Amino acid sequence: AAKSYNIPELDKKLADRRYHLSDTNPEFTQKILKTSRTIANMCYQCGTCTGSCPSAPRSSYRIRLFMRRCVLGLENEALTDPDLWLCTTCYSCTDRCPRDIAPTDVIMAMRNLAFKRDIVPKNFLQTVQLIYNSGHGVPNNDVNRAARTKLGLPADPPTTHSYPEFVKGIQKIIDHYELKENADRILKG
Amino acid sequence: AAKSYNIPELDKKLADRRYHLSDTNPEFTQKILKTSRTIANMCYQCGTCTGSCPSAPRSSYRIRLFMRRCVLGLENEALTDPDLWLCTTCYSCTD
Amino acid sequence: AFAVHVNMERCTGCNNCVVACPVNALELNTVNPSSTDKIYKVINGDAVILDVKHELCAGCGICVDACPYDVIQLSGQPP
Amino acid sequence: STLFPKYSKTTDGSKVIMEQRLLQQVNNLILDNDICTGCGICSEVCPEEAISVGAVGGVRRGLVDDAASIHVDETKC
Amino acid sequence: MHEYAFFLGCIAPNRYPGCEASAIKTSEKVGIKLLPLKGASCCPAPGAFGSIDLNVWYAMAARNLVLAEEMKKDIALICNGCYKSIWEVNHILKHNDELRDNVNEVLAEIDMQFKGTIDVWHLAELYYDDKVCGVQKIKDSVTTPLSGAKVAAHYGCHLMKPKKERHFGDTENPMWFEELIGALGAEPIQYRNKMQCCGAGGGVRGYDIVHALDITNEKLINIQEAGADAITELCPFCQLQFDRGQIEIKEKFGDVYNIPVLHYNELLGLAQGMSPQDLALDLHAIDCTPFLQKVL
Amino acid sequence: PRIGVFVCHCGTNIAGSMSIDDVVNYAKTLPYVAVADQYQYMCSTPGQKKIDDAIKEYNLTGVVVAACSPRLHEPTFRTATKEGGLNPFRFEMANIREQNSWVHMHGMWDEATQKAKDQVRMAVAKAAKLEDLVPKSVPVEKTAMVVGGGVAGMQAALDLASAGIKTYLIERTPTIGGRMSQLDKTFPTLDCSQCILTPKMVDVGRHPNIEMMTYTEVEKVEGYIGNFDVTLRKKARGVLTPTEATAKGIVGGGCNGCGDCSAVCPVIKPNPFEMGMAPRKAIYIYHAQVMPLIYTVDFDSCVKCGLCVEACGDKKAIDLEMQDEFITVKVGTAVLATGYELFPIENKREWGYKQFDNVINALEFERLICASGPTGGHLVRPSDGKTPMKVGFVLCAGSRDNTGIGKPYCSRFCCMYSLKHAHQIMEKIPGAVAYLFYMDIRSFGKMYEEFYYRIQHEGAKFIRGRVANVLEDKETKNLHVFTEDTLLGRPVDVEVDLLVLAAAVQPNEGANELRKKFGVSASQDGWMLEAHPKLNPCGTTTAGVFLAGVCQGPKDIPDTVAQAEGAASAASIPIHMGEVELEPYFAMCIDELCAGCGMCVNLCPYSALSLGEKNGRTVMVVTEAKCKGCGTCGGFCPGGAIKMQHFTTPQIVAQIDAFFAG
Amino acid sequence: VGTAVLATGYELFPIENKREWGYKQFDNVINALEFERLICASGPTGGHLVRPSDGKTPMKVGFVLCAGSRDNTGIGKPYCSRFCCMYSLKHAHQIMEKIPGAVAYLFYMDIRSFGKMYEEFYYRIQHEGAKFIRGRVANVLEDKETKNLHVFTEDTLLGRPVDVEVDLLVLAAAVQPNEGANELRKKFGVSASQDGWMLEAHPKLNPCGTTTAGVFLAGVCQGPKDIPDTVAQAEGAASAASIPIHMGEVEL
Amino acid sequence: DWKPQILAIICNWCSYAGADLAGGARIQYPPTVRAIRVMCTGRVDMLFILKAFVEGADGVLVSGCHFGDCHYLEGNYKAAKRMFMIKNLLRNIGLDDRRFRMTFVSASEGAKWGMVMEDVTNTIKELGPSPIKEFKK
Ligand SMILES: Cc1cc2nc3c(=O)[nH]c(=O)nc-3n(C[C@H](O)[C@H](O)[C@H](O)COP(=O)(O)OP(=O)(O)OC[C@H]3O[C@@H](n4cnc5c(N)ncnc54)[C@H](O)[C@@H]3O)c2cc1C
Ligand code: SF4
Ligand code: SF4
Ligand code: SF4
Ligand code: SF4
Ligand code: SF4
Ligand code: SF4
Ligand code: SF4
Ligand code: SF4
Ligand code: SF4
Ligand code: SF4
Ligand code: SF4
Ligand code: SF4
Ligand code: SF4
Ligand code: SF4
Ligand code: FES
Repeated sequence: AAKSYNIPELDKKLADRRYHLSDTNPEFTQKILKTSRTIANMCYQCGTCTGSCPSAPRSSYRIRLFMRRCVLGLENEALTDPDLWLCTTCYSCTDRCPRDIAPTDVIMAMRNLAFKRDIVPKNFLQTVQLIYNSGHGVPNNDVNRAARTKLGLPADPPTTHSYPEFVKGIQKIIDHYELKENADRILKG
Repeated sequence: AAKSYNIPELDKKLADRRYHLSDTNPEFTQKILKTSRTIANMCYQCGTCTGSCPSAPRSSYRIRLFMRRCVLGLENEALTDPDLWLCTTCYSCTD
Repeated sequence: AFAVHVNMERCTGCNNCVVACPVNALELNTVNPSSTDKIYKVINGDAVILDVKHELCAGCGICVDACPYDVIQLSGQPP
Repeated sequence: STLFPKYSKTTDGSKVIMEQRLLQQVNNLILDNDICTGCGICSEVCPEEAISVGAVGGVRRGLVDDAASIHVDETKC
Repeated sequence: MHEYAFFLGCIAPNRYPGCEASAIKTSEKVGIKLLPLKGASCCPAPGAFGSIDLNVWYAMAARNLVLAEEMKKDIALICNGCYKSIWEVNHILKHNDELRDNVNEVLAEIDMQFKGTIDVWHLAELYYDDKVCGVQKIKDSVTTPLSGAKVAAHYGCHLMKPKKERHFGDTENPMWFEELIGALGAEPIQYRNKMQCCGAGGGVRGYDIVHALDITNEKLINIQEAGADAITELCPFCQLQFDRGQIEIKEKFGDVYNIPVLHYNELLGLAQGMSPQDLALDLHAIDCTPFLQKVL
Repeated sequence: PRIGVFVCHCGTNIAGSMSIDDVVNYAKTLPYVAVADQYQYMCSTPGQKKIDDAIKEYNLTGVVVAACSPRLHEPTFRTATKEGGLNPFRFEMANIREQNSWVHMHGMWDEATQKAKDQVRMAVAKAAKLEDLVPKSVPVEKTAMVVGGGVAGMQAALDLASAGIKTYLIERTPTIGGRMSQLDKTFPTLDCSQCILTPKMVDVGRHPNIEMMTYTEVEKVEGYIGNFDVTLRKKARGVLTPTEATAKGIVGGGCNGCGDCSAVCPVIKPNPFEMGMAPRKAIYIYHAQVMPLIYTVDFDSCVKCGLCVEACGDKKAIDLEMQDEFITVKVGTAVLATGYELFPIENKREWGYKQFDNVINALEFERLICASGPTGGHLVRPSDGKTPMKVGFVLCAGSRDNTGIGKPYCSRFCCMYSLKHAHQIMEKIPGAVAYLFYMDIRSFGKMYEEFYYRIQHEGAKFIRGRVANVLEDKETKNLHVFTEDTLLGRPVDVEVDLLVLAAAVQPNEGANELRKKFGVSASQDGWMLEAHPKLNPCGTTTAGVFLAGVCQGPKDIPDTVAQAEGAASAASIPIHMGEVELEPYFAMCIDELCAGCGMCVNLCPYSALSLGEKNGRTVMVVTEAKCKGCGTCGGFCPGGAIKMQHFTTPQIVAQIDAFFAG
Repeated sequence: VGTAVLATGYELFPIENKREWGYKQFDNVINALEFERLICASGPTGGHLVRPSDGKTPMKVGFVLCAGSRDNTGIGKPYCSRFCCMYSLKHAHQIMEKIPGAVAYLFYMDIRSFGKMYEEFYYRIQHEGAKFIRGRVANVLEDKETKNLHVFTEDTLLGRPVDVEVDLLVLAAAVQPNEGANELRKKFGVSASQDGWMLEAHPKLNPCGTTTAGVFLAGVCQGPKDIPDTVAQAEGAASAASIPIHMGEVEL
Repeated sequence: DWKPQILAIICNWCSYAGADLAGGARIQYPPTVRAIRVMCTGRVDMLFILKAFVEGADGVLVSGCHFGDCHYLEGNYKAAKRMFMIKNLLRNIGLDDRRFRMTFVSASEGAKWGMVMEDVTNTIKELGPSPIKEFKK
């Protein structure tokens, strides 16, 4: 932690673990507050959220730690953490927080910022592709069409699987935010 | 963390991270107190020791965490930690 | 002053809950009828209980014992 | 609040058991619904006006299940 | 006969069509009329799509809402995740003006406006309400007792939580869904940590399948210990997790449970006399045949 | 009239926002103004000397001071005006600091100067029309009332009585003592609570200057600082004290506390003193150390079987037909000491308080651990009666909580009493371990930190994490406590045999009704409000009423007793003098303008107005003692027949006219 | 005189003995009464908080809570001074409202806001944006040129060491009995507590009177307290001292 | 050439305390309102308001305690009824009734007092000079 040596393994081993005031990103905090629509700066680290999380007992995921990073503005610590995608959004933390914070909403805002900086698992991008193509995250297939027919339902549900003219409107909605143009670019690699 | 699966990589990945009262070794704590000749059970986790350590800013070594493990009796957590040998015994924490 | 509930889904309009109720039978079958109000009347094929505010029933069970395909549940506990 | 005056009213088979828990002292007013006859000589007599009378005919004929001949407010008893 | 637009998201029509078929039939048997939604799509699934972009989540949920707005009807749902998306975006855009404005100028590119005129209901919520079909009406409609079956309920998380954002009451130990299973004649049993997440929410099902399956396996262990013969659920996500994930648990771990997973609408159909073939119970990974032997 | 205008600088607090020279020159050119002048600190002795010299030299009729707020410095400048040969009430202030300077500091100077000139003009216009008032002095009845028989009420009553004032001690329950009588031991010294309090209970019971009225409530209060006509409801106790028995004619006596009545009573009900854990008959005492040992009858649960009277025999202490008697008592001052109750923690469903057997709260734990409680002092599990070996303490249970269910404040003593209970279990059950799930240990008082050190030394485990939820094991009835060890950085699952919730405290039941009877307001927190939060924590805004104890906010027994003696001193101040001066803001009816319509009579909350006969004409009559100076009647009366003494219509209208003068 | 009331108050514990916080040796390290005089509008400055080293306005201010308190090493005091968490919150609010854009860092170890409206005050300070770092300060280093102060501790909740560089460091020092208080209480015959404050007759039920009759305690001289508690204690002592004077007799 | 003339009549026990608290907390607001300070708002007669408006108040503000928080148990209910009736009279004599309002400011709401000051100033500035001053002639 003396300085930068430019030997990557030694830089990884002797990374400065010490928090400085140069590490705080108030812009990151303000973006999180705006997007999450929650009073996240009011956490006093009681640990109820982590005590209620179902992901915590089997991983290194700590929602209280993510709340602390949000409060201190530790962008590039929160966003690059691979345990940002282990939240099931079960809302137990939000159900129990004594300060009326929505830590899962803070997690959602963090995930949006991570996507905007191009950190995102591939299942999310594949779901974007599927919804762009057919409007359905879990689309129909031939075997289910046969099963529906044997039941007595129409071979396709009344959705955009049977009314393909609304797919164009869905595609314009997605294209307005450029979600497809980012998902395909990130997938290409 | 549901139970033991006997697939070593999955056991490593889903190790139970949750402290139970079965994890405490009071015999370990008493041996530590006897050998160290110090009142270690009286720590209230102020963080001054870690704030003064010269090994902490460049590693995962946390003397306060080791004190907490001693208090809670977490034998096999304290002893097997490879950051048990990064203390230079500079005595700043004790100071 | 109890509460009776009629399962409209399996009521056939048999009218044996109307004929057998001893509060319905007060008007035409009593000397100097006292009260002429009626718990049930079969409107549109199912038994309707006019006794909305649960003032006239007496938990007799003549109507529960009468319906051929059990469809009248009698509640003996305060509504 | 406070919990230990635990007032319970359980229908154990054919006996309606009305209870008041403490740590070690209980109180069990037990009504045997096979012997009750639907008279009110238990409601007229109640000094504390808790016992009320229910669907006597239905219960005594077997056509009522969710009630006994009499209801006792075990919080007032 | 109350009439509702039937949203019908992705998993029920495309993986478990018996769920939607029984939904329509049983809802019609009780006093409810479920009308098809014209060109509805994926409710932008709250985890896998809300994690990516909240603004497009809002826009797609609002489009789904304005379809039924033009229909002039109240949405009825059968999925907790779809409930989250549809109901919560409806609630947020009924009160937040700048978000209304943003969504409206996004939707104006497809000649379509959100005004906030309808309400969103879960089908089990309707079955429980007293104005609409109540528990007593469900008991009346039941024609096959389904007696002598131990059935474990999974509430899910997105229907009831957070309780500061919903209106279903206590989240620590609700019993309302246990009353609907008791109406059918099956005895609902209680298991340890019954309010635990199934593990499939938030996209974890896709991102880390082993993590999600461990969360599911904790539940399956508790349910087997209680002694359940089936798991009722009110969510096609949770049904997919409890159904596929039993197979993936059998292969990735060495755990065998063979516990059938059924939607409450499928159990209601079984109670009201629908056939297993008409419910398409052959489309589940886990065979329902032991449960059918018990309740038939 | 001749008015002097004195403009304070407040040491640049005002001169740094306006032009004091310009304000002074404008005051000089104003009409009626004899002298206008300025000084750096008009509230200081040279400032009062300046006022007095100006009065003497210029023969001033009235004084206007352009300075800070009247609510801060009316008494100072009224006394300065008196010393100088004027009436105190020929004085008027112009608030040009807290309403001109501090709010128009930045970038706007001539605007603040114009505002100051306007305020000075309005003040001069009012003061040119003020005239002489003399404050009303009213006699003070030499008795006092203390509502509440807890430690704070008993201390206040003993203090007043030993100062010599006759005192009434009203307690709703059949015994004095309060919560401290329920406590088993006390932090931070570990003394037995009853042992330390019984001496003081005996003093209260024996004091000749204390009229101890237990099992009695306050129906209604009317009056003021002078005489409070307090009506008391003497609830039907059902049993006669020896004095009352002799008065009624029974020579053999009344109740001697033998216990035969409760030995034969067949009714069995929960004991509220033991928080419901223990049985008590229909005729009962809370505990064996109650101060009036007189054996109340619980008429809501008595069946009038008459066995108790046969057991009592010739003592004839039991009167089963007794009814609520009403008494009216005149008192000079009143002290409110209503205490507190535990917040209903069953609303927090994640901690299964009512739904799991082995989850209790801290007063039930204190009764279970006391040697006089339902158990023989042995802590046992409610579920099966077995001795616990692991006990958890959930601190902050319902406190510092902004979700709308719990309380947003700290209850002050719950960290300390949880430490006491951990010590008690670790010393009474050998090998038992105490786990405290805490979030800011708050040991702030004298010897509290040392107590905390000693508890940690004896070996309580301190886990810094607020409990998330509690699950009950289906078979052993053990409780699985789930939280995170925030310092360790891992989730935890501690399985305990007994869980104790350190619940928040809230104002007692009926306390809001009583404080509305007495005219006291409430705080943001919901506790009774004090006159000034810093420098007057005992008195209230309504004169003659004082606060003592937890009723004003949670506190330990030391702080409660200090507050109680402070309140007793404040209540003794006017009784010892015997006079008290009221503020001469009363309504005065001008009879040869009153038309006798009687419509104003119903506009007085204090019933100070009535219709009476004067010179044949029916006119309105003001009870000047009962009037409080609000002005509702005088703002109503269409004919202008009601005059408000320092805020008369001509004065207020002169202020309006001066504002619009240009 | 008939009775006597002792109200000697308190002084700040000498915090220059704790050498790791360079109180006397670094210019820009002050204590809480010096900060209160610097922030008052009637003080040496025009109410403008400026750095002692160069007279420039600070933009980052650190508050070292527990400075010399809850300390069993023999240098500091083993007790809590009661009001230092509250006054540090007040000072953080004052700097954040008086200097636009200034940030307050509180290095704390158990925030103790126990009194009436204290928790709400704590909530409001956090809302206005004071940073609360749960870690007792380990040591303080002074930058040789800018005279800025490098505060070293661990963020115990975050789990990492920290190095916060502030322009001004304020020590919330412990309080101790005033100078000469022991001499005066020996003149009057009053004993001392374990803590060193004057002792009361009964710690629970008589916090004003002493064992020597006719002498009563009031204020911080009996133990640290806020102005509300001090005034309640003072009026209690006045009442106790009036009890024998009003009677005029007293029995020995 | 024109500056609004707004007159406030604030009770002593909550609105004067709130204004004082705003001043103490250093909450800035424009210097357009001048206050009178009566004991309760029950003291405020209708003729005070009408006299202000006929002398030429571009606006009038009456500030008092919240309902249930009057120092004198119920003196602001009387004021509220009186001001409702005053709103009706000004509307029917054809003067703009939004020149008058009654706000309930507690003793601790210095921020709300500042916001009330700002909003009253803004509303009167939008409304413009009162018509009485030219209708008199
Ligand atoms: C579990 C627990 C443990 C505690 N342990 C300690 C400890 O170890 N040490 C310590 O110092 N403090 C302790 N405390 C705090 C202590 O109990 C209080 O400081 C103290 O009891 C305050 O007494 P009080 O007289 O103000 O109120 P209370 O003791 O509640 O007395 C109020 C009295 O007024 C009566 N009353 C109420 N309303 C009316 C009415 N309308 N009319 C007439 N009478 C009325 C009540 O019946 C009661 O008798 C503990 C508190 C709890 C909850
Ligand atoms: S529960 Fe709320 S207050 Fe507690 S650590 Fe989590 S976010 Fe912070
Ligand atoms: S919402 Fe996410 S962080 Fe909160 S408890 Fe559920 S999994 Fe944990
Ligand atoms: S051991 Fe470390 S954390 Fe514990 S009290 Fe000492 S300095 Fe603080
Ligand atoms: S002795 Fe030195 S290196 Fe070892 S823990 Fe203490 S400060 Fe760190
Ligand atoms: S129970 Fe008897 S009285 Fe009541 S409705 Fe039936 S038949 Fe009529
Ligand atoms: S007897 Fe039964 S089936 Fe016939 S009308 Fe009555 S309820 Fe219906
Ligand atoms: S009704 Fe009452 S009195 Fe009659 S038999 Fe039953 S219990 Fe006895
Ligand atoms: S009278 Fe008021 S304005 Fe003048 S110096 Fe004193 S406090 Fe300041
Ligand atoms: S028997 Fe009579 S004297 Fe004895 S305790 Fe009972 S009431 Fe009192
Ligand atoms: S009359 Fe009977 S019930 Fe009442 S107290 Fe006496 S013995 Fe008990
Ligand atoms: S005193 Fe302690 S336990 Fe009680 S509310 Fe305050 S911090 Fe929590
Ligand atoms: S004072 Fe006025 S209101 Fe009162 S009676 Fe006389 S005329 Fe009527
Ligand atoms: S001013 Fe009038 S209404 Fe108010 S208290 Fe006095 S007499 Fe009553
Ligand atoms: S009051 Fe706060 S800062 Fe002062 S010694 Fe106690 S805990 Fe430390
Ligand atoms: S005291 Fe302010 S409105 Fe009455």
